[PDB]
Amino acid sequence: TTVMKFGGTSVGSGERIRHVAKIVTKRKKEDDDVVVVVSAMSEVTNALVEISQQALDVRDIAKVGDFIKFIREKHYKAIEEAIKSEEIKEEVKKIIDSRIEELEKVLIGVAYLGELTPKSRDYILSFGERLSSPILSGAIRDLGEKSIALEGGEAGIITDNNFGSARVKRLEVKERLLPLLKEGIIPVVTGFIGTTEEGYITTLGRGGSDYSAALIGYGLDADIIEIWTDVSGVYTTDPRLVPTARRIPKLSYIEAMELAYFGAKVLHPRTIEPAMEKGIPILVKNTFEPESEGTLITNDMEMSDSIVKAISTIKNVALINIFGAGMVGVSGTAARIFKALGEEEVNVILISQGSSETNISLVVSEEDVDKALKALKREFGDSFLNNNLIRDVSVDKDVCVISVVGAGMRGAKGIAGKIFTAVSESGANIKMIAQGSSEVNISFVIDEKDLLNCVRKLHEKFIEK
Ligand SMILES: N[C@@H](CC(=O)O)C(=O)O
Repeated sequence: TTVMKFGGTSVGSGERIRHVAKIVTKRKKEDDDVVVVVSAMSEVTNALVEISQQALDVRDIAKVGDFIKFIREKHYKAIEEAIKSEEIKEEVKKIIDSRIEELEKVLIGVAYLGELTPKSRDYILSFGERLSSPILSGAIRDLGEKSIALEGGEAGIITDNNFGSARVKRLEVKERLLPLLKEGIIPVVTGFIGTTEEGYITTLGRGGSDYSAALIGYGLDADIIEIWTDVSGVYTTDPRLVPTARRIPKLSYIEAMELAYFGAKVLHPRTIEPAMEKGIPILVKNTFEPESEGTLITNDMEMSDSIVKAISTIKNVALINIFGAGMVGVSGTAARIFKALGEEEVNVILISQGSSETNISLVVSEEDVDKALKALKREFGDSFLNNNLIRDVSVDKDVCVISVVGAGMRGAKGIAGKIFTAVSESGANIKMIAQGSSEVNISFVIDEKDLLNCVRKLHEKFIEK
């Protein structure tokens, strides 16, 4: 049972949709049980986000109608260029028209009453996948293979009520998909969306189609979950920084998870978790170079003699230093810190706390600084004679995080020392270090201006060897 997922850019145009349809058709020769998961065409979701906001504010029925023609034509052309049989094209066009009719009504709605509930947001956003899936399923039928398009809910992904960033409540993938697969039908499931227990359309957060693939792979006890993207697997680092970056052939579930940082574009660990749990191999493949071997993610670790496997970076960040003697020992300060931050929906990327307990260092994203400062002065006040426990809160802007990653780091005596000497030699100063006890990830913080020289140095010393 192969689960094949395709991103916005993989299905970014009619031509590209047919191309993935071929990829899928070819795989149905090998594995007889294939489920595809598809994302909205590229930039569609972004357009749906923007139009959502621009319907709430500046209510303009005509501006909506213009967007509707844009979405209509992009998809009409997608059908025209992806499917050859006029009979299929007719039937898929009918589905698309039904959807746009709906999308239009809701968008007029949010404009008319000037309200955009998270429920409504989720419904609007979902139209992306609900537009691409019938096209791909049509193309798969055009290539002479049985296929129907399904929604996340219909496929058995039942979620909580947390609109926009919903988590799975329970799975019914087997009940919903096995019957289809029995008739040799290739269901193309809309990634990114789910249904709530009561039936309302839900979204799983941006990049959610990857997660959908993982859950379906999970429910079906799949042999493999194939992520089809626009790069040849996972690279040792971002090629925009180091052009000599190379494809990583094998990756452990844990190594994969540590490469995942909050924001990217990487496969969030949430996606790895189900595969890790059942030991279902993940294969990251390049849609635009389908013969590349890509990246296999498996439990069959082994000890491939190399220590450092990859280098990750995060550039949009800020470093917050929280301090006061007031804070050492059995004080709820730590609990209170992350409470105030939890309230403010402010993500914490790094935490370091040295032996004195007089200090906690955090890295958050640039845009969350004021939100965090305001959250802290809420929980506190910012002298010792006043109740207040925190004495001084410091902010450090224009920084980055670097992570050095590899299972081979575990026993590796001297690796920390070698890493940081290299950092020094590249001209960067090490502002904060965080190495968890798994020893797989050494994360550290430097000025953003030094990011490029540092990665290039680290890459040369530990990857290029
Ligand atoms: N519609 C989804 C596509 C994806 O997850 O790749 C999104 O914009 O996040």
